[PDB]
Amino acid sequence: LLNEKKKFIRHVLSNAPPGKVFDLISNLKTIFGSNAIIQNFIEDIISKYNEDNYILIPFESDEYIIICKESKSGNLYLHPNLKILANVNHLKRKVIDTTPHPDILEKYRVACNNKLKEYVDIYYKVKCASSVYASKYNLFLLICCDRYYLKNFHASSWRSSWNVNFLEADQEIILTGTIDVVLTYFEDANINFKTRKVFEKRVSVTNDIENFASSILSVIRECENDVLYDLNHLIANTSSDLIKNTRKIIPLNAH
Amino acid sequence: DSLLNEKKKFIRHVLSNAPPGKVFDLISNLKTIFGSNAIIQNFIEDIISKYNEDNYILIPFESDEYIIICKESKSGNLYLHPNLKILANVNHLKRKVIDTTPLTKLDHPDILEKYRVACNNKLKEYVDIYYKKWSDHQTGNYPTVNIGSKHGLNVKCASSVYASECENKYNLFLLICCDRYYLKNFHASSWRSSWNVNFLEADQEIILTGTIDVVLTYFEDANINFKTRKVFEKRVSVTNDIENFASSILSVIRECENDVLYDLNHLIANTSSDLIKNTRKIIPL
Ligand SMILES: [Br-]
Ligand SMILES: [Br-]
Ligand SMILES: [Br-]
Ligand SMILES: [Br-]
Ligand SMILES: [Br-]
Ligand SMILES: [Br-]
Ligand SMILES: [Br-]
Ligand SMILES: [Br-]
Ligand SMILES: [Br-]
Ligand SMILES: [Br-]
Ligand SMILES: [Br-]
Ligand SMILES: [Br-]
Ligand SMILES: [Br-]
Ligand SMILES: [Br-]
Ligand SMILES: [Br-]
Ligand SMILES: [Br-]
Ligand SMILES: [Br-]
Ligand SMILES: [Br-]
Ligand SMILES: [Br-]
Ligand SMILES: [Br-]
Ligand SMILES: [Br-]
Ligand SMILES: [Br-]
Ligand SMILES: [Br-]
Ligand SMILES: [Br-]
Ligand SMILES: [Br-]
Repeated sequence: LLNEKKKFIRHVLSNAPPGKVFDLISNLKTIFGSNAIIQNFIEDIISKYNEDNYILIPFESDEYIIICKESKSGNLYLHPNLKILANVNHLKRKVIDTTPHPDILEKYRVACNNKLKEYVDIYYKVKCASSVYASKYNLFLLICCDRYYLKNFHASSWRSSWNVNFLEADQEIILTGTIDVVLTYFEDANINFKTRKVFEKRVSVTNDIENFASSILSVIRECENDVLYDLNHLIANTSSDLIKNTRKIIPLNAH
Repeated sequence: DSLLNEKKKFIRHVLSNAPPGKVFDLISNLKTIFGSNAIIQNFIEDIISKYNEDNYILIPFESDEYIIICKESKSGNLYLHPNLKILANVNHLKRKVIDTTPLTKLDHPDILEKYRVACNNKLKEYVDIYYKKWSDHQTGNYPTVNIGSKHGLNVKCASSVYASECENKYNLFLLICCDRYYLKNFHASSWRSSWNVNFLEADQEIILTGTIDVVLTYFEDANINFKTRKVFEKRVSVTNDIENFASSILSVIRECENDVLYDLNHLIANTSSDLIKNTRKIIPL
């Protein structure tokens, strides 16, 4: 019976629109606070969702932690610009503690980071994070942006994830990307959808560190204007079907 | 206790935010979890009855009749059907009639009832003349045969007029309802058109206030809750002739419903660039 309480908590999270998810969980623990069996079930479920979806967790003023597979370290999460691993609570979405590998990779990682921030800063400027992660050996660039119409009403989530792995170390590179976008209508929060665009582009670079970053950042800017074009024709298409189905509601014969 | 109030806050929040088409499923899941608790069974019943009243829900009555649930029909804990002269006891979770208490009929109706009867007849005629019938919900230029079981619409329509008397001032509430179903039981839309006039017999001018609510609730196989509303407030010239009074009110309703048709037929999709961030993806010209 206590087992049946678990399956429906999942269903509660399944279809709910994104802007509303935070609220419900907050109360779900308070609802089931004495049941440690479903409390551990909840801690498990939220960490996955939060990791699956690149949740932004704010730290101090003007920083963000990105919760995902790629930043996970043990059960903590890496912020590469600072040299810090963070312990977080997934339910509340806040940081609760902080405790701080080729030498050359780091400065390729950095240069991508700095031109990444410059790009987001001019054109994205609402929650907006950008970070570059480095790891048989590739670099990961990431822009996250959550827009709200007002207060807590979700307008969009933009997740743009880019990985490049090097055999040809200095002359030609492979850059793969995924842009995941979630949008909810202000007119109706039950009208919402997710779309995903994949890219696999080859880029020319030199032994120059920053041209390596600038060339990659030139590709992202263009791939992102591309997805955007697709999206604005998907919105208008949907909006237009909404109008068409709404006019079918009029019960009068149509003159 | 503290939890009882937090369980309520949660039940309220989920039923508040749920689109109409998920409410029933949502309630059922709430009962399995909290079903032994008669306080929250009753809390849920209260919340749903008010919800039902807020949405001019239709409950089928006998063959081909409907009770309409809303403030204006409320009588005690019952609901009036003004033409049959029946108070209906309803189950709000089940959306069914569970008892009826007939009113004693009057050999002679007083004058208010004569206004109500006249407004009732013109309201029904109006729907008859101007609302789509079966061949008009057809997806064709012309009325043809509907092909296959699944293909087609089920449409449920109801209208009613209610009368009350507040300190010798009269009041009439006129109401039209249509609900469209895809397949047979997927609720697609509601149309709710509601009209009040508060007036004296001697008045030659009345104020007719109205509200027209259009809600799309099925869209690309999802339950949604896309609402459009237009409110109206019209001065109408009338006389002591009761039937002409009904015709004048009905002429304004005819025009206001035409005005919404025009509005809906001139909505377009916004093609601004900031669409993702744009509060208005649907706009008029
Ligand atoms: Br939202
Ligand atoms: Br950042
Ligand atoms: Br954006
Ligand atoms: Br909404
Ligand atoms: Br209709
Ligand atoms: Br409450
Ligand atoms: Br309970
Ligand atoms: Br019955
Ligand atoms: Br009556
Ligand atoms: Br009636
Ligand atoms: Br029941
Ligand atoms: Br009866
Ligand atoms: Br009577
Ligand atoms: Br008449
Ligand atoms: Br009826
Ligand atoms: Br009718
Ligand atoms: Br549809
Ligand atoms: Br759905
Ligand atoms: Br309004
Ligand atoms: Br008006
Ligand atoms: Br108007
Ligand atoms: Br007169
Ligand atoms: Br008369
Ligand atoms: Br008019
Ligand atoms: Br028109």
